[PDB]
Amino acid sequence: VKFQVGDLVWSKVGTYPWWPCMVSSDPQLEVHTKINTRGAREYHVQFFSNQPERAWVHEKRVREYKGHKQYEELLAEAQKIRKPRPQRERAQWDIGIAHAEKALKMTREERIEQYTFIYID
Ligand SMILES: Cc1noc(C)c1-c1n[nH]cc1-c1ccncc1
Repeated sequence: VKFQVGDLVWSKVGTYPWWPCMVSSDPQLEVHTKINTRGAREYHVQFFSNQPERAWVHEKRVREYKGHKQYEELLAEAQKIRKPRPQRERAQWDIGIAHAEKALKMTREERIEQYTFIYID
C-alpha cells in the first residue's frame, strides 16, 4: 500500500490528461485501496476540479504529486510529438492544479479537513 488518505497524487483516467487528485476513502466501501476483480491494486481518489468527481484507479495510473511542474515528466513516460491542450479542459486542469498547489502547502490532516468530499444519497 503505497498511498494513504490525504496523499496528493496525479491520476491518469479515461481520455483525460494526468490530473491532480487527493487519495480518499470510498464513501460506500470505507477503504481507500482495494484489489479489483482482475486481481490488481487500485486507489480511490478525488479529482481537484470545479466539477468534483471520484474514481477507483489502477496503481499503475497513480503517481505521487510533488508539484505541477512534474507534468512534463509524466508526458515523457509515454520530431517530438505533443498532443494539443483543449481550451475548456486546460481551464479545468489549471483550476485543479491551483487547488493541488494550495493542498501541497497544507498538512495531511489539513488537506483531509479542507477537501474530503461530502456525499449525499
Ligand atoms: C470528468 C470525469 N468524470 O468522472 C471522472 C472519473 C472524470 C475524470 N477522469 N479523468 C479526469 C477526470 C476529471 C476531470 C475534470 N474534473 C473532474 C474529473
